[PDB]
Amino acid sequence: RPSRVVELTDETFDSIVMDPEKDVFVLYYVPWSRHSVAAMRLWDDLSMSQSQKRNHLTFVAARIDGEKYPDVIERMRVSGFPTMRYYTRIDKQEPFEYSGQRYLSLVDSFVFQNT
Repeated sequence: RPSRVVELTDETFDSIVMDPEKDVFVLYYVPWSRHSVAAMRLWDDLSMSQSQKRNHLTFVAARIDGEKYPDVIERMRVSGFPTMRYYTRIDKQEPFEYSGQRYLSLVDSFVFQNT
């Protein structure tokens, strides 16, 4: 699909997610799960939707493979997959957790409400 999602690693995670000029919505996934696959597609679509909205220069959709980077899953206190947390410009230490249904319109509305 079209995507502008950034694939993180343990080396690049803080530089992208904790950037104070960006509002960064992170998907933590494991690739062998169908639910995480679904969430990956949603994240591609979220990246494209946000690229056409007013916050396109500050919003970043990013993802990290928790099987490949269990260090990050431990450091960020993620306890299952998929997990979606929004690390806004000012709120890097108490990100907003998305627990709603996994459809683009609802995730776009959570972005707008929490930015």
